[PDB]
Amino acid sequence: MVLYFIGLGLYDERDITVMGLEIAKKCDYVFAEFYTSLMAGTTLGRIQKLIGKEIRVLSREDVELNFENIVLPLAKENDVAFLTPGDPLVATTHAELRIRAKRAGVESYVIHAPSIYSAVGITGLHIYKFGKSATVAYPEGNWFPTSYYDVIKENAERGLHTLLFLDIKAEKRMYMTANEAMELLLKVEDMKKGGVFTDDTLVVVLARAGSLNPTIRAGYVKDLIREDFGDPPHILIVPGKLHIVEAEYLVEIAGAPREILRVNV
Amino acid sequence: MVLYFIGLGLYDERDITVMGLEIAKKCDYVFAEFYTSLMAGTTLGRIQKLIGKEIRVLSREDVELNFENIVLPLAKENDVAFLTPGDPLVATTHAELRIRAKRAGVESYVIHAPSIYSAVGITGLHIYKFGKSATVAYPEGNWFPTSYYDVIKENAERGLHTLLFLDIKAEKRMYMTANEAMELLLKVEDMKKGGVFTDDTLVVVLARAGSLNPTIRAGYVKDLIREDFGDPPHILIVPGKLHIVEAEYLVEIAGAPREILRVNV
Ligand SMILES: Nc1ncnc2c1ncn2[C@@H]1O[C@H](CSCC[C@H](N)C(=O)O)[C@@H](O)[C@H]1O
Repeated sequence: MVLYFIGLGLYDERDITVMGLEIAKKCDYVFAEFYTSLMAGTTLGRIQKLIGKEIRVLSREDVELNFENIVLPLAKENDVAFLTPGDPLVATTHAELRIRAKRAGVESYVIHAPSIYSAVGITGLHIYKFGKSATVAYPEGNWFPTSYYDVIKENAERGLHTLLFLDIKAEKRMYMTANEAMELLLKVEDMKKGGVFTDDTLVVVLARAGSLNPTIRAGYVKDLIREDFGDPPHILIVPGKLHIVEAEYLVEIAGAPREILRVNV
Repeated sequence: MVLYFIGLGLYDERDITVMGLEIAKKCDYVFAEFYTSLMAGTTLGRIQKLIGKEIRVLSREDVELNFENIVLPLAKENDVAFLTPGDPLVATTHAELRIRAKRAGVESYVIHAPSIYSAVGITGLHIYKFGKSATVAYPEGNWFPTSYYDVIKENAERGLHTLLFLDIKAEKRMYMTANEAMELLLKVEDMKKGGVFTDDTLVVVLARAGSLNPTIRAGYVKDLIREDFGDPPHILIVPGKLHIVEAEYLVEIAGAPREILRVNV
């Protein structure tokens, strides 16, 4: 009679919360999507094995067009679950699915999980200092998205950090890397020239958060653009003016150039 | 030789991730702190029972002044776990502890869990639209802090949502309610008079995030400043201009007045 939105976490199946595991385990039907993000440490099997249920994986289409046709009806007479990577409501449109559940007479519940949005705290950057967020999207045809560039600008003026979610094309199995993102940013700089993103801008890269050996790096674009951060998923962060402790961490932990320690108050 | 920072999640003892509960059980020693926050939906006893390890609670002084004399020494020759509410390293000072671990030649790994920063997505407000964050502190003595007001000013000005943490006297186990926070904001408005927070201002209140039955309420200050949002802690959110999808979710899910569909979009 109820629908459960359950996050699976950052990297592998275990990143699910105890609450989530016990709820899934006792659900009649189990659905899930793997297009809003990439969990690089698991497979559908492990998930099924860990949960003890078969999972019917839905596509973006199935969801954005037929959620209320494929999943809701079932919830009407059973306890159904819908699994997603990270937290199910962060940087997605799944929140709107809840309204569909309401309009279908189905009560829904959200079981949170660790999200990349807060996991970036491992970069040593103060979470409260992050400003507006944005996504570096793959250009399509002659359409070249640029707004994410303005966000960085607007935040930096206020001294706020910018969190840049990198694009993903699950079906095409395309996962944007920090490098490609840095590449697109540089090209946007040329056609705007706002002195916002250049070879001397400081950036921070976080790859595969949730894994025990994630890639945490900070430095100048020039020195990082061609660097290997390992397999996806990747996220890019353009920090604002740093606090001494943030810099001390970036250097001591992310291998940033000791010269960022000498902050220009 | 290994120090494990494990997040306990948001509300009860079931909010810890499966990876966290396993790494915790296999540790030799287990520390925890409940000064940055409390798990209002559980107890130290229930967490101890779930992990099967006695837990030593450290104070804000035990950590900020003697982390290296209390926890790291044991981490040199054993597997030690440091448990904290929410997601590790989100609390602005916990990051430098990893630096202390590095300095002591100790290995450290961060085991994530749900944070209030990502969990607030249950309000239906888009995550990327959150700006700088802040804490509403109680005035006291001759000290009357008001920055959180300006934070709201700069975010709403750029159409960004402001996440407001409410003061907590962790030790005395005393919380600031959402109602109290509003009353304080009105007084700040009444003094600075910047057209930021008034009776007509729209706010969102989140309580007990992480439990299956969170309180999600949205509406105008004048109709919510005296409303009963249940037990603490409470999170207050002052939204910026809303996306129609956001407003609809606040109406359909958080019981907000239809008036917001024409006044706040
Ligand atoms: N474990 C991880 N490590 C690094 N980046 C990650 C990540 N998980 C997600 N991301 C980033 O966020 C994008 C997916 S956005 C969807 C996020 C999800 N709801 C959550 O709560 O995490 C990815 O393309 C990537 O840029």
